Amino acid sequence: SALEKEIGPEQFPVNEHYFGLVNFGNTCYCNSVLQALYFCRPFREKVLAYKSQKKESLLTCLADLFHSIATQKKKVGVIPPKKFITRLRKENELFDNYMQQDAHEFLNYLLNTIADILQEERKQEKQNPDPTWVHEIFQGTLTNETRCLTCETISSKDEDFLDLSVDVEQNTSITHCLRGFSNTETKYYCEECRSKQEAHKRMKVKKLPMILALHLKRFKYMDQLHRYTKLSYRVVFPLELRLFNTSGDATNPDRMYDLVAVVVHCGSGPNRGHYIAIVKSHDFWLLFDDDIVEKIDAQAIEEFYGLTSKNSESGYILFYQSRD
Ligand SMILES: [Zn+2]
Repeated sequence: SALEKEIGPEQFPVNEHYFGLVNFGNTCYCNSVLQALYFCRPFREKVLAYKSQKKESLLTCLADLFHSIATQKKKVGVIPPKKFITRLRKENELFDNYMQQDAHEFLNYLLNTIADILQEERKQEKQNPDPTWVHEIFQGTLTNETRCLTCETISSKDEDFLDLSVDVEQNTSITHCLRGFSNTETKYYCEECRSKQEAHKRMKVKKLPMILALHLKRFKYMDQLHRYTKLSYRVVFPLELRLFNTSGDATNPDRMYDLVAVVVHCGSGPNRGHYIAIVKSHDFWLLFDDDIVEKIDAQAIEEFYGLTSKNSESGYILFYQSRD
């Protein structure tokens, strides 16, 4: 195939398989996220290892699927994920139609589901609570403080996440968006003032995950049109990204990341559109457009930042892997 041809027989990785997924009609929201996840190596490994070990679930289908790919005879090709998509439609009825879906709802549904499938599973080893391997890879923790402006009382409470969603604005960077995330907001009752009071709410990242799934919120409800729009803003993201936690732990203030996958959305609105995935594999990058698989140049990633200027090709979910 021309894919192998373009990587080169020298650069083509040992035991790697590059296989496209068939669109069954608006199922690219699923394909693209599936490819993205397949190229998160910690995740690919845990699910491959799951296949080895049991009652039919979303996870068995994923594991069958990832297994099917990583087992393929040929080096390049195309697989129809029929069983996974059926299982997904049977299991979650908000996807059981031929309308386009939100790739981020899928990702988030998939991780949540695979999470507590494995919870209910180790609740069946203990007693034939203990963080799952989904959590190990993707879980982070944020604290949302609130200060009563009257008495200055801060109330913290943590919450865990498997993905993080940030708001976008025109001509900015991921960095600018994460900073905006920790930014103060202002309807409260504090146990101290014992009245209702006015306050300042903040959100801080307490624990950084080993893989940061970063959802850019490009589908906002525009109060004008009385409809959802796709925001095609130029939002730049780096190939590498140093982030900080608010843990105060002086030995772990930090986490360094490399970009491994981008889910990009192509189009001009959340109903008319197409999803693709940009993934890193060893020294090169691949674009998966459903069945079409092809080598992309890393400089060409910047095509997916979006426009300063209707239809566009924008990064929508970024997957950053730690070097940890
Ligand atoms: Zn107060």
